[PDB]
Amino acid sequence: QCFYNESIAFFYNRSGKHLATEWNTVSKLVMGLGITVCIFIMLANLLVMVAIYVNRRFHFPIYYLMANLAAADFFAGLAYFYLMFNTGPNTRRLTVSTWLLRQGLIDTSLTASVANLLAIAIERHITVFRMQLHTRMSNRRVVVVIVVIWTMAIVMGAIPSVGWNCICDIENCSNMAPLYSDSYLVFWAIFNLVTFVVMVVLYAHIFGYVRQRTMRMDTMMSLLKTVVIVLGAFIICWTPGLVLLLLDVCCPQCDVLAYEKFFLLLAEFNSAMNPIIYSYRDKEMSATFR
Amino acid sequence: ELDQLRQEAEQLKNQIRDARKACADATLSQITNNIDPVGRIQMRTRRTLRGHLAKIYAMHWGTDSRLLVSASQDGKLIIWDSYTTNKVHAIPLRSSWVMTCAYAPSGNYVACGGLDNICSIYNLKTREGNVRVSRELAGHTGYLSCCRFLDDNQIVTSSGDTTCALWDIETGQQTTTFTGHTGDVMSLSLAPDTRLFVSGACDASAKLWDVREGMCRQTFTGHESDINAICFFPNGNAFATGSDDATCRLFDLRADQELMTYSHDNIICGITSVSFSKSGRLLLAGYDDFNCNVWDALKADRAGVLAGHDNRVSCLGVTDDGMAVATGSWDSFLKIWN
Amino acid sequence: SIAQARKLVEQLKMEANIDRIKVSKAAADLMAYCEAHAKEDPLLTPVPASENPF
Amino acid sequence: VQLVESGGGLVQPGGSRKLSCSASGFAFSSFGMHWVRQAPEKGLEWVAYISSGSGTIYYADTVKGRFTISRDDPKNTLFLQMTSLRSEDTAMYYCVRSIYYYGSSPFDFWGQGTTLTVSSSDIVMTQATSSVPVTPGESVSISCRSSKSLLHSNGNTYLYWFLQRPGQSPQLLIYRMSNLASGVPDRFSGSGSGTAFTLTISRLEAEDVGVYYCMQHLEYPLTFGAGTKLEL
Amino acid sequence: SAEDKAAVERSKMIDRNLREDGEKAAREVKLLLLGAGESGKSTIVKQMKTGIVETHFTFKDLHFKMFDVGGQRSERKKWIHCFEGVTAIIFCVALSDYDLVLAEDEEMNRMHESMKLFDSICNNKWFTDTSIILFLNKKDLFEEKIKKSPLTICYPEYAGSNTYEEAAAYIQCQFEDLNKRKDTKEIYTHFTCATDTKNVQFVFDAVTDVIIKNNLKDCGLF
Ligand SMILES: CCCCCCc1ccccc1CCCCC(=O)N[C@H](CO)COP(=O)(O)O
Repeated sequence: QCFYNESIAFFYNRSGKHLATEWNTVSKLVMGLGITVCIFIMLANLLVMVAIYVNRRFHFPIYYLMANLAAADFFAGLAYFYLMFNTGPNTRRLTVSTWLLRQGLIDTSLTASVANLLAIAIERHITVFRMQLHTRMSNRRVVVVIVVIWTMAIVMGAIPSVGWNCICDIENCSNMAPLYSDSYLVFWAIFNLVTFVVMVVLYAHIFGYVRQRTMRMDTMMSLLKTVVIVLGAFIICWTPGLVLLLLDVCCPQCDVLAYEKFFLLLAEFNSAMNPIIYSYRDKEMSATFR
Repeated sequence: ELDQLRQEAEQLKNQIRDARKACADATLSQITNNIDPVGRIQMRTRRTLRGHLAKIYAMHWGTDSRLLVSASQDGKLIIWDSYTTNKVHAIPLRSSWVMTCAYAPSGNYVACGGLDNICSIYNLKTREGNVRVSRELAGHTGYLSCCRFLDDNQIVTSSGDTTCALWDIETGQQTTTFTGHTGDVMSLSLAPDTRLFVSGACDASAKLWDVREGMCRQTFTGHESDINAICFFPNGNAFATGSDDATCRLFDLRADQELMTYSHDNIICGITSVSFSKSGRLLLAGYDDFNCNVWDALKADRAGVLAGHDNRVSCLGVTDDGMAVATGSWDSFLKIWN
Repeated sequence: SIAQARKLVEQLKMEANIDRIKVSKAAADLMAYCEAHAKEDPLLTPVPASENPF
Repeated sequence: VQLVESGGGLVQPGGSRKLSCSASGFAFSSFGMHWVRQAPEKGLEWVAYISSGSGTIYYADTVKGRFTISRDDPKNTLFLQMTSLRSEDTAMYYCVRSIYYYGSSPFDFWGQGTTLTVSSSDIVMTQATSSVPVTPGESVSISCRSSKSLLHSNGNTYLYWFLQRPGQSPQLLIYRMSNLASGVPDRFSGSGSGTAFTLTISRLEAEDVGVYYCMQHLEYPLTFGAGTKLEL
Repeated sequence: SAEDKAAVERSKMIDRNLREDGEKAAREVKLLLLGAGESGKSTIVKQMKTGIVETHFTFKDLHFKMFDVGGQRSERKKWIHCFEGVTAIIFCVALSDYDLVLAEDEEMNRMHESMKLFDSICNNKWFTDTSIILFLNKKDLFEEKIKKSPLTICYPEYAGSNTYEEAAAYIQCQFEDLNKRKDTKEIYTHFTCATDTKNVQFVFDAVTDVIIKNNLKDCGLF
C-alpha cells in the first residue's frame, strides 16, 4: 500500500505537524537567525576555499581536506538557505518531489560535513603517528577519501529520495520528517554518533601518544586546547539534534517537535564554526586573511 | 725579506693594471651601441624530467645533444634521454654527497664527485651491461666542485683544497697539479681546443691555466665575492663568470680585461650557473631568485627569463647544437627549455 | 712564509710580460663571431616545429 | 659472459619437454631474453621473448599458446616449457640476450643452443642469394629486401645483420643500418634505406666465411630472412 | 617502435627502483655532527656503535646516519647547504676547555671559540628550523678542573660558587642563549654519561620529539 497519491497536506495532518498558513513571531525570528547563519557560512567558506587555492603554501593534503570541508559547508549553507524561503507559509506551496529535494539537500550537505570531520581526524592520526621527517607526500589518499566522503554523502542524501521513505508505510515513520522512516532516522543518527565516537578515540590516541613520547623528553596545552575545541564544537552542535532524532524514532508522545526548528539551526551553526575552528591556529593561513 | 718582495710584488700589480688601462680604448657597450637588439627570447618548458628525490646539483649534456646526466643528494646518477624523457641508466653512488657531473665526449664514461674528495669514473659501455665504476681518483683534500673530461683518459678536476689537477685515469695519479688559487675553487671550463681551461675560485678571481705546462697564464679580477660558475665563449677567446655579487662578467683572454657586467638593480641573489648559446649572443645565467635569466651578451640587456622552478637553479647547460637549454634546480626537476 | 712571497713575485712578472691586444679589436671579434654564426643558432632565431627535436 | 642451455635430445611427438638456459657472467636480471630456433637445413626463426622483470612475454605464430617461457632472475636461468611438440619443431634452440635502451645493441650475444629432434601482417625479409662464390681479399656485397618500410618515424631502420660461421652460434655484425657491433672488424659495413639494404665487406678471410642472416625489429614477431652462404 | 616500447619498460623498471630506494632512504634518520677538534665527538662516535665520514647505527628499530664532517677543512659557506634537511645537528663541546686556549691563537679560549661556531650554526640560514642536540662532554674532568681553577677566567661576569652543579648550569644556559629562533628550534642539552649508555637513548628521545613536534605541524594539530 503506497500513496504518492497523498499531497503535503495529508502527511503533516497525519503527523502532529502544523502547516503554519500565516507567518508567526517565532517563524519571523527563526527566518532571520537562519538567514544570518547561512550568509555567514557562505562568506566564511568562500574565503577559506579561495585562500586554500590561491597560496602554493597551502597545497598539501591536510589543507586539501580543509578546503573540502569549506566547500561541504558552503553546500550546507546553500541547502539551509534554500530550506529558508521554503518555510512558514511557503511550505504550503510544496510538492512531494520538491519537499524531497529540500530534505535531500540538507541530508547530503550535513553528511558531507560530518564525513569531512572524520576524514580530517583520520588524516591527523596518520600524520602524527608516522616516524619519518619529510615523507614525500602523494595526492592519492586525499583525493580517494574526498570521493568516498562525497559518494557516501550523495548516496545518503538520495536513498530516502528514491526508496527509503514512508510513502509506503504511513503508520511506521517520523514525527518531524513526516515521510522519512524511523529506520532511516535511526540510521543517520547512529551513523553520526559512531562517527563522533571514532573522532573521540582517534584524537585520544593522538593525545596519549604525544603525551608519553614528548613528555619523556608547552605542547600539551596547545594540543589539549585544539582537541577540546574540535570535539566540543561537534558535541554542542550535534548532541541536541541526535538525541532529538532518537527521541522521535523511539519514544511516542515525547514532545520533540517544538525544539526542532531550533536544533536544526544549531546543527547548521556547526558548519558555520568549522572554517574558523580549522583555521584559527594556523598563523600563516589566518593572516593570509585579506 | 717579506717587505722587500711585497713592496716589489705590489709594483708588479701596477704594470699589469697600468697596461690594462692603456689597452682600454673603448667599452664594448660603446662599440655594440648600433647592433640591433636580440628581441624577446620566449622559451618554453618542452620536457620535464622527473625521478630525482632530492635537490639536483649537477647536469651535463652529451656531445650528441640528446642524452644527459644529473646527480643529486639522493645518491643517484641518472643518464636521461631528453627526446623521450626515459631513463637510460640510474647509477647508485657510494657517497650521497655529490656536487658535480661530467659526461665524457665519447659518451663511454661519466664522472661524479663531491664531499668525499674522490672523482669516481663510471663505465657505461660494459660487456655485462651494468654501469660499473672504473677508477676512483683520490688525491684531493677538499670537496670536488667541478670536473671536465678531456679524453677518455684525461680528466681535469677542481676542488676545495684551492688546487685544480689533471689526472690520468688509467694510472689514477695526477699528471699535473695547478696551484695558485688563494681561495676554494668552484668551477672550471675547458676551451674548445682543450688546450686551456679557466677556473673560478672563492677568492674572487679567475685564472687561465695551460693543461700541458701546468702554469697559470693570466688572472682576472673584478668580482667582489665568490665566483660560482664559469664558461668560455664558443670561440675560446672569451669567458664569463657568475659570482655572488649577482653580476656576470665577460672577460677576454687576448685583451686580458673585463668587457661587460650583467647586473640589474632588481637582482640581489647569487648566480649559481652560467652558460652560453651556440652563437654566443645569449648568456644564460641561473640565479638563486629560483628563476634563470637570458642576457644579450653584446648589449647587456636582460632579454628573457625562464622561470619554472620552485627552488634555486643549480645547474644550467646548453646543447652543443644549441637546440635546447636545460636547467636543474633544488626542486628535484630538470626542465628542457627550447 | 718566505717561499710563498718568492713564488708569488715571478708569477706576476710572467703575467705582466704578455702581449695585450686593444679592447677595440677584441670587442669586434666577439661581435663578428656572433653575427657570422647567428643564423645557425636555434635559441636566437626560433626554429619551426618541423626541425625542433623537442 | 657465456650462455649455455640444457635439454633437447630425442622426444616422441606430443611429449612436453623443458629447456633451461643458465646465464653466467653478466647482469641477467636486466637483460630481455629471446629464443631463436634454426631448422637442421633451414634458416633462423624467432619463437619467444621476455622483457626485463617478466613484464612482457611475446610468441611466434607457430608456437602461440603452445610454449611457456619463464625466467628465474635469482638463479640466473631462463626456462622454456614446450607442450605437445609437433614434427615441425625439430630445430637447434639458441638463447639470445638483448637490452633495449637508447643506443644499445640488442641480440649481441647468442648461446650455444641445444639440439631437439622430435621422433616421427607479418614482415617478410627476402634475400635470393645463396652459396655465392667469393675469394679472400676481394670485395663482396650482400643485398637484402623487405616487404615494409623499416625506416621508422624517428629515423631508425630497425634492420639487423648476423654471421653464422660453420659449426658456431650466430654473431651480431650490424645492430642497425650504418652501425657496427662490438668486437667486429671495420671491414663489415651496411648502407640502405626503406626496403633496400646491403652488407659490404671490403676484404675478407677464411675466418668470416659462412652464412649471413637479415632480421628486422620494427615489429614482432621479428621475422628473419633466408641464409646467404659465402662459398670458399 | 618495438625497440622504443622496450625502452620504456626499462624507464619504468628504473623508476620503480628509484621510488623503492627513495622510500628506503626516507626511513633513515640523518644527523649532522659538528664541534671543536677536541670536543669528544670521537668518544661519542665510539659509544654509538679523509672527507665526510658516515656512521650507521640502529636503536629501537630506528636507523640513524651520523655525518662526521669535521674533516673537510674548507669553507663551510659553500658546502653546508648540502645538509639542509637533517633531522638534528649533534654539537659536541668539551666542558674541560673553559680554562685552556687554542694552540694557534694567543688568548681566545677554546670555550669561546665553541660559542662562535655555535652562533654561526644555530643562526645559519640553512638550519632555521633544524633542532640542535648539544652534548657537553668530559663532564667529570670539568668537575676536577673547576674544584681548583675559577670559571671567571673564561666568563668575566659570573656570580656563583665553584660547584659542579652551578658552574655547569651557567655554561649550558650560556650556550642556549645563542639562538634567536627561540620558539622555532629546540636545543636538547645533555651531560655525557658513560656507563648507563644513555647518550644514544637521549638522541633517540630528542629525535622523536623533533619528529613528533614536526608531525604536529604538518597536520595542523598545533
Ligand atoms: C530529515 C532528517 C535528516 C536528519 C536530521 C536533520 C535534522 C537535524 C536537527 C534538527 C532537525 C533535523 C531535520 C528536521 C526536519 C527538517 C525541517 O526543516 N524541520 C523544520 C522544523 O520546524 C520544519 O521545516 P518546515 O516544515 O517549516 O519546512
